[PDB]
Amino acid sequence: SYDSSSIKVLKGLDAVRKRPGMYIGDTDDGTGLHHMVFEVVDNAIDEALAGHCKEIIVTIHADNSVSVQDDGRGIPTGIHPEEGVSAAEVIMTVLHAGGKFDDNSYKVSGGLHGVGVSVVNALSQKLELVIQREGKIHRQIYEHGVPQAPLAVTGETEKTGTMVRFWPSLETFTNVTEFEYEILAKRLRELSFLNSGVSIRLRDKRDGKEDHFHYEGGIKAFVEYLNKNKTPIHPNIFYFSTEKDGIGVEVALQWNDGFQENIYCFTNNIPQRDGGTHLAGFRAAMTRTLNAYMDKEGYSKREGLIAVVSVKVPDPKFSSQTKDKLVSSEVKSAVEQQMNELLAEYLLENPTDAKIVVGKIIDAARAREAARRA
Amino acid sequence: SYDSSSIKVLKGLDAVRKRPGMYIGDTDDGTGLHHMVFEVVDNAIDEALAGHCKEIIVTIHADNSVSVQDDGRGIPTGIHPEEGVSAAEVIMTVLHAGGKFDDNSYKVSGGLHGVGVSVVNALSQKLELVIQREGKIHRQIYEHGVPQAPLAVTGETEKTGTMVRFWPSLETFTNVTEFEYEILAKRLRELSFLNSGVSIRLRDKRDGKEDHFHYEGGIKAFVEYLNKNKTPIHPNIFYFSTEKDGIGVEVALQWNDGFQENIYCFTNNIPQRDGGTHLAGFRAAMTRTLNAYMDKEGYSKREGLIAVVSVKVPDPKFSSQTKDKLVSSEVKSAVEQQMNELLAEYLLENPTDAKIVVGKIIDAARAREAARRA
Ligand SMILES: Nc1ncnc2c1ncn2[C@@H]1O[C@H](COP(=O)(O)OP(=O)(O)O)[C@@H](O)[C@H]1O
Ligand SMILES: Nc1ncnc2c1ncn2[C@@H]1O[C@H](COP(=O)(O)OP(=O)(O)O)[C@@H](O)[C@H]1O
Ligand code: BEF
Ligand code: BEF
Ligand SMILES: [Mg+2]
Ligand SMILES: [Mg+2]
Repeated sequence: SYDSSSIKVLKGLDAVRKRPGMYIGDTDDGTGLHHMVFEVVDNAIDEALAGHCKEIIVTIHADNSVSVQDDGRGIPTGIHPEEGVSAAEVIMTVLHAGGKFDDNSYKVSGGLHGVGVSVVNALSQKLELVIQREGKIHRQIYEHGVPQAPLAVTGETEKTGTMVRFWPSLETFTNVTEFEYEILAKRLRELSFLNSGVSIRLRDKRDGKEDHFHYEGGIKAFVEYLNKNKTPIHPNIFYFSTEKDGIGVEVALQWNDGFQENIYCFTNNIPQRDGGTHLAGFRAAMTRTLNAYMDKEGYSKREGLIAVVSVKVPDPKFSSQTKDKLVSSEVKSAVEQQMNELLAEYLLENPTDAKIVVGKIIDAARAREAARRA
Repeated sequence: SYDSSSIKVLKGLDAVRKRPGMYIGDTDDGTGLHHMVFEVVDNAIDEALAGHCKEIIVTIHADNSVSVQDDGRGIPTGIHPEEGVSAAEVIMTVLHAGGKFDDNSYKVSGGLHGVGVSVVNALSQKLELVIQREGKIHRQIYEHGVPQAPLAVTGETEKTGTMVRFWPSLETFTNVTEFEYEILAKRLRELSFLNSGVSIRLRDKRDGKEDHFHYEGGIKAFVEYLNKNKTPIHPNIFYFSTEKDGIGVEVALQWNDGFQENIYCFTNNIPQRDGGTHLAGFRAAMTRTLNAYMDKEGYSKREGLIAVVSVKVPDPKFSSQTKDKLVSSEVKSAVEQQMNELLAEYLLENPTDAKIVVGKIIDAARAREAARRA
């Protein structure tokens, strides 16, 4: 009734179809459905991080599919030894297969699990792959993760690029089956701030609607754009970009007169909705740097803050498969030391801003303490 | 400089060692280190869910290892066809391999990915496996996930059981390398409330300290125990257990005079720190049932609530690999319909409690509205 016959092994992409939650996320509320695009976008953005991709075009087609065109190096096409098929297919049909397991192809990348586009192939009733590399145009087609034919040359070109178009399987995603412009747009807008000098085009063929994102101001202008609708209470955005002890740290921030706290963290451009070591360094330096400034300015002894903290780390570790929280320990200490040094400078060189920020922080403690009215 | 040679495939458990974050979680803060135990405990608890395990003993050894003994059916020992080795080894060395992919061995289980104890084997410098099944005692030993010898009979017994002891690899976990009594204890305490009639023993061989958890009152008494230190403002805990349309729903709750909101959700006994469809049904029924009761009692038109919502579902879907959030859509609607029917009854049959709970909820809106003092 329960023995060795009871124990089944899932091969290839079957485990992804069997358990999409593990790999793509919520298959019902639209978040996994949109994450199918992002997985593909992130692989492009990774070509960009490495200096090989300056244009990305994401297209929402009229048949419910979505495509992502990059002018990167193109997924490798030659025969994989060991696996005995094109390298391109190995990456589409094998889990834990890729070139971000070391640092030889992307010094730094979002990807690291060797799975993402594998997942997309598996949860897609159809996938189309068009590779421009080594002078040749190569192409292949899959259905529910199955190659209907080996990868084949179908022309000649000088261009370099990868194009992936997928039609999600409805045998997996439910309720939210249609792609939403604004969800894709918000993430690509943010990508353009994180990737200066890369053109990111968003096309919707359902209604002719279009976007071209290519802001220049980097995460500085990201901050401005986030304070676009609240009122910044001080004119000088704190900003820096450093790269020390193998870690890239880049921070921008600026306070408005509202009451929210919005600190957007990123590791190799992937968002951490739940923070992690980089957030924690950010807060420890904020609090230490601030309190010294008060002590010095003779004061005795969060709200309105918008900030972007973006780090570049060679081999990050997350807490989970969603990359929602960064754990690489050495990153707390890197953001800490850097903020402490430069925020401290910032306050000296901008004493007018300083006093205003601290004046807001004081004002808020005064408000709550004026509910000693019991 | 970047071609087919650039694309590496990780085989067996190497991908777990390479990316533990994906599979075990934070390797630095102790949470993944403790999750190594829980993975093993959950597999035992699963034997219990199926009616085959009435005792679990978890032992913290003096050499930094931990063991988990169950009187379940024992992991299968016979040769696996296809894989050509004992079924036991397949489960220890293969990803996406197990018997919770269908419903033939566990109608309902925490496990579903076919990975957990595989992960533990991989992140353990040593593992020991002792299986009591089919009259024979079987045993095997691994090192960094590698079987030092096939699985072997080493005695005869009538007993049935599985014993796993592991010594975490320090080449993976950092900072927090030592097991903490209280973390294991808190989860096993809770397990005993969720699993009535199962004895769960916790042993620490570092200091002779011991616990035996075997509460009888089920999730009802779980609630009492959570209100043990705050003041319950009403004597009758709302409770029910139903199983309808293939879904088990069990809820207990009770309000105290504090201001926190603590609603503990579970699916096949796994915690959802971030809620999901079961939480959402719980809140929608709470609010609908409450508002009808006010309307009826002539009132015009969260805080202090402690509740446990535990569901039993055959094939759950989570949003992520951590099982932190449940997405199985049909579960919103099941908890909704059941709460609505029975909470409504509860308020009728206990009008004294009713008025008190609603009186607290009114009191809180009165307090905040008395900060119209601007
Ligand atoms: N647009 C692209 N251009 C070049 N290489 C790509 C592209 N997309 C995917 N790849 C290759 O495929 C590999 C595996 O892809 P994926 O499964 O998404 O996982 P990962 O990015 O986790 O390694 C990548 O590491 C990269 O080497
Ligand atoms: N204590 C146990 N008793 C009986 N069977 C077990 C035990 N632990 C593990 N197993 C078997 O091993 C399988 C795979 O284990 P695991 O890798 O933890 O994944 P899962 O529980 O996700 O299937 C289980 O599904 C179950 O069939
Ligand atoms: F994109 Be990989 F799976 F990190
Ligand atoms: F325990 Be299994 F990996 F869900
Ligand atoms: Mg990727
Ligand atoms: Mg398991």
